[PDB]
Amino acid sequence: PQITLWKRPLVTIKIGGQLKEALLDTGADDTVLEEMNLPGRWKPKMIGGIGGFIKVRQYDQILIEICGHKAIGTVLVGPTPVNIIGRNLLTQIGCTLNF
Amino acid sequence: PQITLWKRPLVTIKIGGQLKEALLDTGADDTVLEEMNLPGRWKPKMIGGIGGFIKVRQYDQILIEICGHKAIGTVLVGPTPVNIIGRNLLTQIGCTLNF
Ligand SMILES: CC[C@@H](C)[C@H](NC(=O)OC)C(=O)N[C@@H](Cc1ccccc1)[C@@H](O)C[C@H](Cc1ccccc1)NC(=O)O[C@H]1CO[C@H]2OCC[C@H]21
Repeated sequence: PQITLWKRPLVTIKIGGQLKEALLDTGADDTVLEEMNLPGRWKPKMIGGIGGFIKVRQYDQILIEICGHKAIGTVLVGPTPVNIIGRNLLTQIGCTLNF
Repeated sequence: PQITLWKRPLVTIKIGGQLKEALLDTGADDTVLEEMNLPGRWKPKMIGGIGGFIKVRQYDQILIEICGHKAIGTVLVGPTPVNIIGRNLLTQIGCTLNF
């Protein structure tokens, strides 16, 4: 679809069999989700933002469905204030900015 | 134009007579620019992101040109690592996400 930006671009995602709400964020290199129990192995990682850096759990090759589009890639899990879908997954679903 | 998301979506902007590079960010409510001396009154504000909050100066009704498209709104100035164009100005140039 085409999504305007009057409101936050929030969409439903499905991950690890669970539904969640997440922000499509062209300003994020990576996808970061709030604390949650994801299956599989994970590695500690740090990611930085406008306020500073946080500690996260990096999960690899995780399946996510974003408004009916499937993506398989890296998902970071940690104390983020909002679930954000970053460019690593936005590119897999064919997302572009247009104006 | 159409902007892909393989790399950070950086574009040239013109503000206060100066040219700058900035990130088109659908995950940002507000526009935040790196420290610069803009004339006029301002109000203090705190903005949050991953990692915490930073203190910024809020300027009102500032004109910005974004790839030839003009927009007028609130611009925050402070110690951000990157110049960020947020939804308050992206809506004015008719920007959409498409997939
Ligand atoms: C000016 C921004 C604030 C106004 C705005 N918050 C807001 O609107 O709250 C109401 C805001 O922070 N939004 C971010 C998403 C977000 C996070 C928390 C709460 C709401 C929304 C995102 O859109 C922009 C940042 C910009 C950036 C890029 C590079 C280095 C430092 C900072 N990207 C980012 O943090 O990305 C992370 C995750 O992936 C990694 O790539 C880049 C860095 C890594």
